[PDB]
Amino acid sequence: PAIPLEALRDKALRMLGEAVRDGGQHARDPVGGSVEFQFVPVLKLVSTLLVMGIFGDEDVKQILKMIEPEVFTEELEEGLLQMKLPESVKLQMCNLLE
Amino acid sequence: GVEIETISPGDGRTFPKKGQTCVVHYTGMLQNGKKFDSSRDRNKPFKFRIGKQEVIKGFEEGAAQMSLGQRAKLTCTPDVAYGATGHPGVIPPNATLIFDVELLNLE
Amino acid sequence: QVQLQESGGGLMQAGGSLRLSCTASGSIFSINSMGWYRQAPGKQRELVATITSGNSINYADSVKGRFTISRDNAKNTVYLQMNSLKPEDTAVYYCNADRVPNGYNPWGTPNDEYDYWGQGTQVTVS
Amino acid sequence: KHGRNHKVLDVLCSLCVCNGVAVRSNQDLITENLLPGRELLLQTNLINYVTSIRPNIFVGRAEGSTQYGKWYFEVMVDEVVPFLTAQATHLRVGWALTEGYSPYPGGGEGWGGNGVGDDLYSYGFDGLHLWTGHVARPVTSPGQHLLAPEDVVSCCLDLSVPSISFRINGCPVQGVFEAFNLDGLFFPVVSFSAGVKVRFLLGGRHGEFKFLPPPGYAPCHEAVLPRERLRLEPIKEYRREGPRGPHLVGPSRCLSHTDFVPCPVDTVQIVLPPHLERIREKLAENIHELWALTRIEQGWTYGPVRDDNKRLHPCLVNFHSLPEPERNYNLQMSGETLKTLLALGCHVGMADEKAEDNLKKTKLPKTYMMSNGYKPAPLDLSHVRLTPAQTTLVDRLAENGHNVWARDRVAQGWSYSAVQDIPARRNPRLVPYRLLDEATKRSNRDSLCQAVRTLLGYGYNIEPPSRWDRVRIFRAEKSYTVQSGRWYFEFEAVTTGEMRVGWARPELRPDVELGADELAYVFNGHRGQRWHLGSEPFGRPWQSGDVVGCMIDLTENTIIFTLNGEVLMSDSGSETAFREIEIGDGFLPVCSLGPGQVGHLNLGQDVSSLRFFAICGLQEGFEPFAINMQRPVTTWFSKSLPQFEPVPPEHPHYEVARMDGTVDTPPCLRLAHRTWGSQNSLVEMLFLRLSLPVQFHQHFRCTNRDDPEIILNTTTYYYSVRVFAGQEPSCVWVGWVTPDYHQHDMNFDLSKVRAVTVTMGDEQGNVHSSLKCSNCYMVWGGDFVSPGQQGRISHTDLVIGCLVDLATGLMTFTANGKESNTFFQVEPNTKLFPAVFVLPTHQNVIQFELGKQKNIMPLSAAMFLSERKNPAPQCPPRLEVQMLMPVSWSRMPNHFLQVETRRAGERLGWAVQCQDPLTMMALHIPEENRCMDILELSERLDLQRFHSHTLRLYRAVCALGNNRVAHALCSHVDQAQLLHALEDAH
Repeated sequence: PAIPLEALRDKALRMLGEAVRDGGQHARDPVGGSVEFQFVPVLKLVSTLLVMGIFGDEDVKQILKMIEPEVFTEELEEGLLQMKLPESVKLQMCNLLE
Repeated sequence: GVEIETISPGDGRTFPKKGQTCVVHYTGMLQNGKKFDSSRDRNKPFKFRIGKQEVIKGFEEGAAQMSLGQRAKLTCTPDVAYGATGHPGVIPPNATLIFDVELLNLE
Repeated sequence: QVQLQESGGGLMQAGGSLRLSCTASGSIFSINSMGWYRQAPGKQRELVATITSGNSINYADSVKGRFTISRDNAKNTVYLQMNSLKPEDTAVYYCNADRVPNGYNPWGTPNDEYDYWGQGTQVTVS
Repeated sequence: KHGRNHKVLDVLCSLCVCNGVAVRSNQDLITENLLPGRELLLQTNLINYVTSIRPNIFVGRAEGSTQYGKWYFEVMVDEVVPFLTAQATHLRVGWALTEGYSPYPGGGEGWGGNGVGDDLYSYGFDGLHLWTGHVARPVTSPGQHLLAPEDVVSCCLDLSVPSISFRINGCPVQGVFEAFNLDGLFFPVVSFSAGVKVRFLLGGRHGEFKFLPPPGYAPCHEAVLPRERLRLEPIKEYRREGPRGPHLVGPSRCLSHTDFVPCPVDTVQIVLPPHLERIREKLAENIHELWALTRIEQGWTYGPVRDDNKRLHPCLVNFHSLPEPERNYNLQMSGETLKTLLALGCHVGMADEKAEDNLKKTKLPKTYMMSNGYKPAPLDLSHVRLTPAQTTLVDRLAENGHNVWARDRVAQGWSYSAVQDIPARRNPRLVPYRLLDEATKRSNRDSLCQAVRTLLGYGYNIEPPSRWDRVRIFRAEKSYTVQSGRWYFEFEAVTTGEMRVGWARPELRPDVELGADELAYVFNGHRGQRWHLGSEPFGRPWQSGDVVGCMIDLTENTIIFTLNGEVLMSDSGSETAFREIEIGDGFLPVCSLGPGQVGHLNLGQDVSSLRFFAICGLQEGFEPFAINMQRPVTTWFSKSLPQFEPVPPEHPHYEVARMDGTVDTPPCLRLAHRTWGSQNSLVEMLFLRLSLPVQFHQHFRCTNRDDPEIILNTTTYYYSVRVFAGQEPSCVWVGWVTPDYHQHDMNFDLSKVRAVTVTMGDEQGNVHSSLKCSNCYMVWGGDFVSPGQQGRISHTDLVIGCLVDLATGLMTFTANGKESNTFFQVEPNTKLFPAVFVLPTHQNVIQFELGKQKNIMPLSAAMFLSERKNPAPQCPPRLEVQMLMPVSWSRMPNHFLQVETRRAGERLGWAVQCQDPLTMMALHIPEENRCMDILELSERLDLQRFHSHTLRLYRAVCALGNNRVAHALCSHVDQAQLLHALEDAH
């Protein structure tokens, strides 16, 4: 079944951005009740879309800066690698790096 | 036996041809009140040209029977549409179908 | 409970006798200082003289013509003679019976409005 | 059959995928045999919020009510953007009862939010079809359109013969409501949802009647209360926008139809004591002439030539120049005031001496008169004040006198109206005394105030000698249960009153008063008492604008309340309110508002908003509650809507027992009052109902050992209720209920049921359909039982059987084989639950026998599809007896519709506009026909588990490239639903 790929891609990027920003502010009310349930669904969806190749080059740049602003840049930071993560989020992000 | 009901009047002037495309934004709905096909919440102006039998003949006849911009209720008979579990899981066997159809454009 | 059956109302020309009868049927309470608020068509109820228990004629705004008003003590019917009919006299005569004395009210608004206002009759007068 | 449990879903998932290999046959069969039914798996569809606004024009009918029996109003639309968020723009105009219409935002019955017409208390019109009891009734109108911009909807209501009629652009709408109950005050109401601008044409000053009202129908602007200025407000709100923020608002008090009935205290019934003359003359002499004292040489100077009839309103004659029979009415008048005093229990005092001893005859030099000389006839009697007990006493004198006059005027035929119309028997002053404006009150009672202070000067100083919807509890979610640390949360008292505030355990009961049990630690600031498993004086009563601090410290196991930055010492002087508090499950912010109460629950979202925190709490070491919480804290309010919930096994008074397998007795669920004839015996009306419904057929076609062919051809079902020995049939009510029965009436009877007959209209005016809708189709057991049967010691054990028939939609009741004349005929696709409403009068009360009769299949074959052709009676664990619990919790929505209401113009009228579209995902329980919020599952963990395993079953059945199954699943889970669930953070 067909769902708008570009709209889903933009929504996934914006949702991952707001999730990373919320994790940077490390509030005591994470989405879904915990940092795991906040991150692992979004990261899994991003990994699925990336392995499907829906995301464009600019989106890939955005995700690379999202994972690491210092390491990945074309020139706070709140590096997604930098923040402490639970095991499942680490596994999904290892899939992304793979 | 598709049943026409005029929910909201439209043009009353321009009616579909055999061989005219209609973009419709319908709300498929069962007799008991359970929707099964919400093209509007899927943002689908479903394009179908009348008379080519790509659409269930009750819905196609109702769309040709209605005019552009006229919101109407189609009560399609299970004989005229999905006699035996059309799209199994979506449609129960032998159930009347209600479609809230309007013609966005008559192309 | 004290309903006032005002009767008459026949069409007579100016100068024709019209003795009308308002039968004040009801309890003896709220019966004195009772007056015929003749509501002129589209023009409001002018008060005919106000007679109290004992026929105390007290002239009111509509005393223009003849206006012989006298209440029978036992029959409890007001006889109002209208021989001198005037174009100003045409109205739905609406007798109301109250317990407040005329110009003498130790109560305030509750008893000021505590009147058994009954339905009159349309005295059409040339 | 057994019920909703996730282990069967686990089994179904294990059927599909085996070691990474998809079994296509099982994946197709589970889909085909589970998904199309949509009766066992919870459904989720996104719907729109619906908000209703009324003009607070409450009108009604009663025995002697001052209200008129006919009213009429209009509403015309300025703009509608239809289908703004891919859903029908909910626009409905009509009336609604003030007691029963509870359109709480979110949730609701059916597959969507409820407006005017989704309940049997409100009757609306969508422009195309009438609405009542959450069903659409197609009507015939010339327009045949939903109410569009630049369209006027006229709506009139007649109470003498109950009928609500509609009219579209001056064209009558064929089909009207009829025979609806008049219990309560009807008010105009529109439901607009989002993207709608409408305006109320109430006539007169409040808008213009674009179409003339039908004859005999008074404009609705002629019913606004004298003490109240016309406005537009929501029907009932648990949250109101304010300057500081969301002001939580408790339940409001609405006028009942009994208020408008003026029953006074009878004064002529009592005789007078032999002291009648003595007080009567002394009270009469002054009251003869106070008005003269106020009007001679200040109003119009009297002339003896006439008698107060040509600009001579005052008069000064102590000899009573007016005729003596007319004048002694004043003596009998003061006697009547004495009778009224006797009716109010006032005796003859003689506390002081005669006031004539200190009489000060006050004749001013300006005041003089020709006739009878110039003398101050009224008895001034120097000066005398009024004791406050006597001020309230003369207030009730004026109340009783005005109620007597109002009852007499109602007997004459007078009715209340905003604009006085004497010829039409309409005036603005016959509303009851508490409904009278204050100026009218004091103008009534001033003369009796003078008279009563004269009575005191004489010496006659004689004195005249639960609903579960008056408290609303707002608590934090159970997800934010704190178990350690120090927390601070403020609560501001905008309106002073009974507003308990404190910390509650997550197991807080919904209907139990906040702090009455051990589950809460609260402070009542109205009278200043701390409550936890009792009451004790503590602190001081608060004022308007006062903030309570509400700190917990679980390191020290204590709770502190501070008023305006000052610690409230207890009666013993200790600072801490409660001491030695176990952590237990946790603690949550909580506040119970009383009737007409406003409180600002200022949690510590931002310390800048948290006032007095540095004064008390920043220094002491208390973290503000939800300091770092990015999203606003989610709250739960006591819905106060009666809901049918399963009977708890540990219920202190009620027990349900299952007996089955007997050769003669069929399967049966009996009710037993455990503690009957004990210190704690509850004789409350218990509303019991089976969990599963018997749905009626879509089309109502004309269709000793029992005959098997008749058994297979049977479309009727049998179900009996046996009343136990010693239980009064006069307290039982056996029958069926619709899934929207919400009536927890403690004295319920057959005349309290909701019943509206929609009589369809034809062009000629003759009736077309005249179809009745009722909330519960039941029959009283006292009707079956013979009158005169007393004690119930005969042990008759009467059974009431309900022979229902689904092919024709017809049910008939029987008792011990005797056929009853009570027959009911209902609509197709109607869900009836077996139900008995019984007042317990015995140790054993009633028992549901789920048996069958001759050539009649049992109700198991009716509810359960798997047993459709099974004639053997049975009762699986799903079929359980459920009690009507009065109050349950309800999640407060994160966002509410922002509705702008304001008077557009002197002729345009009041206008209501909403432009912000709000959507929510609804979790619809199919068999109960009610939709909750999908976020509401965060606290109902059983439904959360079942829905999570349902989604997991969906994923397993569409897994491994089942494109056909994925297409089948897209119907159940739409793209909009998926995107909204993705974006949703709560």
